[PDB]
Amino acid sequence: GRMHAPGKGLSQSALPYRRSVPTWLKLTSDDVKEQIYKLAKKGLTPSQIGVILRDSHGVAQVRFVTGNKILRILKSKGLAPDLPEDLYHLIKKAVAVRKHLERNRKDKDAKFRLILIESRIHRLARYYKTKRVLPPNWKYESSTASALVA
Amino acid sequence: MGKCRGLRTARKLRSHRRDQKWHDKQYKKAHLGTALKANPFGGASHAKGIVLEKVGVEAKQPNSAIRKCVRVQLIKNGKKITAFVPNDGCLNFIEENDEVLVAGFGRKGHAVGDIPGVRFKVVKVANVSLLALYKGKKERPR
Amino acid sequence: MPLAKDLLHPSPEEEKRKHKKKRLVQSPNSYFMDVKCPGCYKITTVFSHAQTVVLCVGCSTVLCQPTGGKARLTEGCSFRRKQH
Amino acid sequence: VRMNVLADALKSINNAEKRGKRQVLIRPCSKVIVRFLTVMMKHGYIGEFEIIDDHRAGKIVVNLTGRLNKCGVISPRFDVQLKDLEKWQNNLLPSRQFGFIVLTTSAGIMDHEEARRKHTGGKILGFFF
RNA sequence: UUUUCGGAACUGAGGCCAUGAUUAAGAGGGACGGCCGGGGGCAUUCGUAUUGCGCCGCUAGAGGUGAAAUUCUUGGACCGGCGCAAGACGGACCAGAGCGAAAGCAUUUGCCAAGAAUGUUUUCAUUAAUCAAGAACGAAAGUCGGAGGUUCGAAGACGAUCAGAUACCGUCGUAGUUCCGACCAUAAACGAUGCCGACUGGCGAUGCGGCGGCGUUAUUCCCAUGACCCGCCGGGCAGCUUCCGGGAAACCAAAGUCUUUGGGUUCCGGGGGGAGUAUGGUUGCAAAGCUGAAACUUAAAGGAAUUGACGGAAGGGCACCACC
RNA sequence: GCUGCAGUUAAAAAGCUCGUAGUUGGAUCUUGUGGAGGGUUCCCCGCCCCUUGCCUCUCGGCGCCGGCCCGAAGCGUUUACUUUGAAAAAAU
Repeated sequence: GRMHAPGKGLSQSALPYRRSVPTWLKLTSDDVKEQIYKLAKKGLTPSQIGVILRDSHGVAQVRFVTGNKILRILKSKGLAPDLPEDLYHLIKKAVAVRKHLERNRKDKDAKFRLILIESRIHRLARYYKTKRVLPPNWKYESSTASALVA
Repeated sequence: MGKCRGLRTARKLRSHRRDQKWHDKQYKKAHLGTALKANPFGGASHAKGIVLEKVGVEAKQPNSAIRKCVRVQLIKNGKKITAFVPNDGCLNFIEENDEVLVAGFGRKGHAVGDIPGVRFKVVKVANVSLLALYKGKKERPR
Repeated sequence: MPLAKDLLHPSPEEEKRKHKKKRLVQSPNSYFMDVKCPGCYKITTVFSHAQTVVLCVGCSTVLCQPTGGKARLTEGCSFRRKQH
Repeated sequence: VRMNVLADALKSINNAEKRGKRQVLIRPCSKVIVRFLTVMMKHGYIGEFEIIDDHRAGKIVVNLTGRLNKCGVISPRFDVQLKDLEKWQNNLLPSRQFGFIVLTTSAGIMDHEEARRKHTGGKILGFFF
């Protein structure tokens, strides 16, 4: 279930058994790489990149036509972002909450919701820092939020 | 159940049980020792004292009788207890301002029967038992 | 249950009408389709639940309107599986 | 969650047997569950079973008879030392004439009657009768 | 003197490695799409009523109760008509419906940020569950400082009722009720039912999303779409049904899967009183909150259910020892 | 009350949520054949690639006819667990 909501749901994607499908695909491994690199230039990030490939081209997943994935492809260039998009999107969000709180100070509901998203940063960070994908000196703060968002 | 059953949860079990044992009624008298301190006995089976004065106690309802007790102060703690006299007419075999030997009732701190406030009885009046006085195996030495 | 259940082998398509992860072997129920709308003669391939506008490079350049479900088509033309 | 896979499996087969079902569906498959059910089949408490394959964790389907009565899990997994064995074997079995507490040893997974003949203790898993 | 051997360190380029990446959870996180809701904050619109005031008209009583009275009244009340002001408040629509972590939340429109469910052949690759310490929110009443003050109203003053009546009832009325800024942490804060996970009957509805369809209807004949009809898949509030099983019973598809006793984990209980008292600590401006004994006393206290009796309870029926 | 208790109404779930320690934590990385001991396949040597993983060797024995073969020497990433030894005063 959800980590700070009561709900219990399902919407999880389900892949097929066969992974060599649909067997007519235009383009092959090398071609897919240059197709990806173009997209990352334009400001797209690995989740967006795979969508824009899957929807309008014969690719189902880049996992099923190469031995890599979207992130590893970007990493081989050195064109991968400096911190996970996951971590970024939490930090990106929490600044807007803090803005609304400065503009309106009687919004106790907002004050509550910030505590949830705040704690969710720290938990996520405690995955990364043990896996050495961040500096072990790095810590989340009000100040670091300001600098990383702008 | 409703409790942890890990293989490394020895501490959380052995500290919990050591705490919830204090709520037990029996344990809480035994281990605080306030029982002993409050008792007119030191925790000895008997005790010895000197008679102060005869009294009579009127029994709790529905029974009506006069139960012919004594009141005695003790040697070994200098404090006073109201003590039953058993059998019939053994009030007469007790004479004031002599020593006696007391003993608990047989219900360990709680009044027995229809008589209230009396948790003690009497066994010897002058090294001669109430049994032997009553039966006639011995006689009061005057 | 009637206690006559067969779980070794699936039901003809009453197995294939349940939620997609309660099937004996999981599968998506989404599919692709090879579309060629009038005036831009090229075999475009599009996902059924596209989520986004799909373009063509000819005179036509609009093909979908995003929907939560299957996206609406701007002109009702072309459906393929295709293949698998 | 599902912190004990074996514990969730057996409760299904317990519930199912009571109703009288002779086909069930158990998930997720694990190799540990396979060798468990192998021992339970040899003695003859259950019949042949089919492992459906996915690319996730599998699912299993079983053919069973009314012969089974109760298979349990023991959590956490205690050690046994072949004199502790007898103390166990009293508690989990209704009789001295039947029932098999199961366990795992360095000589593999087996029943207790067999483990005593290998002369090796190990970690206990469950039981049945 | 010199190599060799041996030991060690550091530097380049090249052969040889199926030359190296487990799967992607009916675990979680994150992106994306279309929606949804009395969810929250700020701003703004509106309605009627109530009280008071101004103006106009009509004349003798008006309020109120079981019955009365206090009280109001020819400068005319009450009532009718017309206009004005203030503060409060969103009826009927509004339901075994929705949203919210809980406390809670219903006039319009705009703005600000937020969230669930569903859809997904996208992304990450175990990032989880429950939780000492510690933290956020937390009705009503109350306290402090300002603003405001209709309505209702503890306190208080009267009028009745009653032997008495410091009460029920009637009239008047302060604190408060309202808002702004600080505190206070408690409730039958009740589903008197921890949270997370798995398995095990039936049926019909209802709210939200998605999917399919012979049918009708609304507009340009349409398509796009809405309304209704029929069925399916998720997750949500509930109901009905019974020899699943449980329970002391009442009852409960969970309070089930339990002497055939062991899925994960926190909090908490040990006869009734003495007592949430004594005492010290800690928190608070105050009011008080949290933590929290013992001496001594007693053989019952309590739960569910059944039979009686009783009722200034309800429904039938009867008598000149009851009435008319 | 670990084995082995209870928490709707009998005594009893913090108002509610967050959260560090603690506790607990998904799947995933090997099976068949002759001889020997026991059945009619199945549980000390070996074989398909592996089989107590290797070498490197050199010093002190065993061999066979200078030359060659195989025991002892480093060890298989670490623990728990389990099994065997050593080691333990008497009295009880």
